[PDB]
Amino acid sequence: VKMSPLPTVENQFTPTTAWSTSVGSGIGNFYSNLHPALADNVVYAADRAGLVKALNADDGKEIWSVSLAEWFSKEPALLSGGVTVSGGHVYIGSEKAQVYALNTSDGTVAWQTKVAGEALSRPVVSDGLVLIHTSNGQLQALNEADGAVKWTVNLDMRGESAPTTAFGAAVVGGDNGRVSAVLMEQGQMIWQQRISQDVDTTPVVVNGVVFALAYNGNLTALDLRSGQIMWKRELGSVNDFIVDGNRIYLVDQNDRVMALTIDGGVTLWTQSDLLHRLLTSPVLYNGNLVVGDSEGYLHWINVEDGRFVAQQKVDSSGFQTEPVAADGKLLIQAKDGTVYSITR
Repeated sequence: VKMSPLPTVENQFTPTTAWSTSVGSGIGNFYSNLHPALADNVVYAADRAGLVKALNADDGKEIWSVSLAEWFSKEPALLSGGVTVSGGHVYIGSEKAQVYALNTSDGTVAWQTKVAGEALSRPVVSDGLVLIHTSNGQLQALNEADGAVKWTVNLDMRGESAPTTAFGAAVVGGDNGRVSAVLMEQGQMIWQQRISQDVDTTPVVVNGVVFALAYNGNLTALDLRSGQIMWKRELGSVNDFIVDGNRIYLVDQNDRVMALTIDGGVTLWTQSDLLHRLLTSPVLYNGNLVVGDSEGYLHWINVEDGRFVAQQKVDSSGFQTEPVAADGKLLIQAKDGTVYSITR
């Protein structure tokens, strides 16, 4: 295996960097799911060692910052899952099995809770609860007001695995190959389905259908209500996907990018010119598919035919965690921690 060359692309437009701002030492060479959040024109971002910053979304200037690092005088917090913002709190999970809630106003700690295992996936907030899927197979619901554990479900037992929420239920994937639905009220189990016999096992729930990758990279669609399997695509080896309209866009383990029909394809097209370049998850921005690579380039892809429409060099430390498209903005954090706002 060898990395594909940088594609030659005739830019249809010239994307640029609007601003960039350092955030500590980022994630370095460690695997992480840590990425930025955006709410009310403020970007919230963190680094593994424990630094968290709030930045003005128009110019990237710091509003507040806080270090969460606490036999030695100081030790890294190992921030990992997040950042998630909701209702005046910033939520971040750590590999030390802590979940932090910070005030959006000033970065002060609202609460901190010891959870049942490493919190490597983004906190997901719904109905007054912060849902935490721990790396050792538990789903825990914390009160957003005080961080107390309201309920805990054993699922139960490398790639992100956040819960998904839908109409009063949480849906969780992850090892070992089962998808589960539980009721938010008290964590009552509704159903489980086996979809098995790196990978983002976070389910995506769209219009009553659960789309989920198995740890082996097979893509499956399940009925939200019953967990019945509607279709499975033994590609396999998908790493990340998104759903939009009647299409699924995905990046496979070899960094091929494809578009599938929402009925499980039909592969509409495959773009293989980024093979082995080590891509981020894809996002949609201004109608184009965007992915970053390990060399620090962003690649802009036409969703109709998979052709490149633009390419830009952003950060020599490279990309790994997900680009974020929200509120008309495109944000991405480099491995060395630098957060970028990108303009089309």
